[PDB]
Parts: sequence; C-alpha cells; structure tokens
Amino acid sequence: QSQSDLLEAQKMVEEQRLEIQRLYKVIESLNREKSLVPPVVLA
Amino acid sequence: QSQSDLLEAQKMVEEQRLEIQRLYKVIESLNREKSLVPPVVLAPAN
Amino acid sequence: QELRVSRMSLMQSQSDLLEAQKMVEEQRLEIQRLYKVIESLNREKSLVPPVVLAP
Amino acid sequence: QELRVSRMSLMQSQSDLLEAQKMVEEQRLEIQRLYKVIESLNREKSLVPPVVLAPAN
Amino acid sequence: AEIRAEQLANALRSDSPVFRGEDVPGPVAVLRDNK
Amino acid sequence: VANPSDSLMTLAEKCHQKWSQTKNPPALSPYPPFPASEEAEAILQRANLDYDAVVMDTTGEHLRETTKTLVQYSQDILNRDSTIQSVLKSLKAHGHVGN
Amino acid sequence: QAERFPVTRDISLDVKIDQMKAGLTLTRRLPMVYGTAGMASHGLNGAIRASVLGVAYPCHPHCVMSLKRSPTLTTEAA
Repeated sequence: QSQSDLLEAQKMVEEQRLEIQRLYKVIESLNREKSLVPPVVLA
Repeated sequence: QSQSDLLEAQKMVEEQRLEIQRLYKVIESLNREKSLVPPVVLAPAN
Repeated sequence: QELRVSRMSLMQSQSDLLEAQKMVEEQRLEIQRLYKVIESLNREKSLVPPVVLAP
Repeated sequence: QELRVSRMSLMQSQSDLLEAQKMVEEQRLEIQRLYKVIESLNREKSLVPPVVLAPAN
Repeated sequence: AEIRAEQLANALRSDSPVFRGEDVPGPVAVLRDNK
Repeated sequence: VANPSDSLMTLAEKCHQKWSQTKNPPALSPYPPFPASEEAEAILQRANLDYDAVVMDTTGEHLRETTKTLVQYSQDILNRDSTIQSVLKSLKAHGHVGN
Repeated sequence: QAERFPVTRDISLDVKIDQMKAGLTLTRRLPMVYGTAGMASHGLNGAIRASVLGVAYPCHPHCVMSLKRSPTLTTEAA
C-alpha cells in the first residue's frame, strides 16, 4: 500500500517534471518580443 | 524506508503543484499583456 | 546642568529606534506589494472592454 | 570623553526616534489611501461594458 | 515478476499507467575485503 | 570586361536593395487556452447579447496559418542563401578581371 | 434608481488610477434623489463639459433606449 501511492507519486512528479519543463519554455518565450497577434481568423 | 519516501515524494508533488498553479497565473498574465487586442471571443448562434 | 535627554538610557533609546525603523521597513515593503498590484492592474489590459465578434 | 559620546548619541537617537513615529503615521495614511484604491478597482472589475463588433457585409 | 510484466507488456504494445524508470536509492553495502 | 568597377557596382546595388527589404517571421499567438473558455462564457454573459450565443474557438486556424507562413519564410531563407552564393561567384569573376 | 444610474463616472477607469498617481484619494458619493441637480451636471453647460472631458452628455456611457443588445438590429439598420 505504501508503494502503491509511491509509484503513483513518482509518476505524478515525473510527468509534472516534463510538463513544467514545457511551461518553462513558455514563460520566457513570451518575453522575446514586443507584442502578439489576435487568435481570431473570422471567415 | 518505504515511508520516508512517500513523505519525500508527497512534499515533492505538493510544492511542484503549487508552482504549476503559479505558472498558470504568470502565463495567464504575460499572455493578456503584450498583445494589441483585448481577449477575443467568437459568438455565433446555435 | 545635565540635560533630560542625556540622563536617559542608551539601551532603551536604541531598542525603540531599531524597532521603529523595523516598522518603517514593514510599511515600505507594503507599499511594494500595493503599488505592484496597482501597476500590474493598470498594465494588465484588464481595464479595457473585452471584445466579442457577433455575426 | 566617553560622556560626550553618549551626549551626542542620545540626542541623535532620540531625534531619529521621534522622526520614526511621524514617518510611520505618514506612511499609514498612504496605506489607507491605496487600500481605498484596491477596494475600488476590484469592485467594478465586473461592471465594465464589453464591446461587440459585427462584419459590414 | 520481471518476465511476467514483460510478456504482458507486449500485449499493450501489439501512455502506460506506470512510472517505468529508476528508483530512489537506499542502502547497499559490500563485503569487507571478500569479493 | 570594360569597367569591372561599374559591373560590381550594379551587383552590390542589387545586393543593398534586396538585402535591406526586411521580412519579419509570423508573430506568436496567446498560449492556446486564451481567452480561456471559463472566462469566455462570462464575456458572452455580461454582453447582454440578444441572440443566445456559443464561443467558437479558432486557435487551430490561426496556428495552421502560422505554420504555412513559417514554411514560406523558410523558403525565403533558402532563396537568400542561393542569391548569396550567386553574388559570391559574380565577385570571383569580377576579381579575376580586376587582377 | 439615482444610485446605479449616476451622472458621470469619468472618461475611463484609468484616470482613477492617474488621480491617485501624484494626487489625492478617491470620492464616494452615495445615492441622492434630489440635490444632485444644478448647473454644470446636466444643464446645457454639461455639454461643454462632455466635449472637453471626452464623454457623452445624455446618460453618460450610452444613449440607451432598448433592453437587449441586438446585433441583428444594427445590421438591418445599416
């Protein structure tokens, strides 16, 4: 039972580690520039 | 020993989850700033 | 004549001084947090109407 | 000669001390002034009319 | 357990719910001047 | 072969011209979520829009148009490399004439 | 009705921040049935006030006469 939640915890923090690495790109890539564009395309 | 871990990993996931929620507020910040337009929503009919 | 201020204690005058200067620093870092949320809210582009595109 | 050292030290520390209470109550009024700004700007963070636009054709 | 977990892992293969990788290290001691 | 001067002059002129016409890669868009559904319905509600309405995200369309434009910009980079090599060969020839 | 339908809430909510910037505190005003009247609030000099400050005179944010915002009504009226 103790390792039932430990394998869950290690997988939960490992996918969090890869996911936070991806957002660590996103916080600083949004700097890099002056202004952005609207997401609307209409048509 | 299998309880020292699940008390290292449980703090590990808890503090990373609060950091993830911080990142979802500072991305939610830097996205609305530094764009020409206010948030654009599309409203068609049913 | 020895002054009233001179006959005071050095420890109590300094201890109230460092405590009061600590209170100045408590308030300055509160102006930090208050003007940070004024500056962020102004710069937020939240003080502008959001746009909707109806057909 | 250590007597006049404590003379200048107590006069300077007491002048700085009464400086401190008048300054803390001065920043207290600025605390109250901006707290009025916080409780104001958040209140109509919901009553702003959102604009809507439509195509010409 | 390793052969069993491997041979029924090919059944999925023919987003796994596990962590598979390394562990958090603990105690391993060695023999004193024996091997 | 009369005045490598004037020839290389026109060459470098074409150079300046094209070289300077800057071209900016397509811009980045709000991190997908924006404007965040949860908030969109709020906007669609504080509008008092008569006709009942839904929120049709378009993020995908914007993103694939950006793909196409970035492909076009990479093609532009290739054309640039090619023109650079051409100008290099032209310089070689004009330099023989100049020696 | 005199409470949520006031006379003037300035050009924008940015100028409320600008009045705090190198200035004074805010103003709270309360509802008033009578006694919000006079010159220079909604007399004919309020139109000069509206052109200078940048706002609209009659019913300061809009000229509202309908109940719901109708995009199909504006397209047929265009």
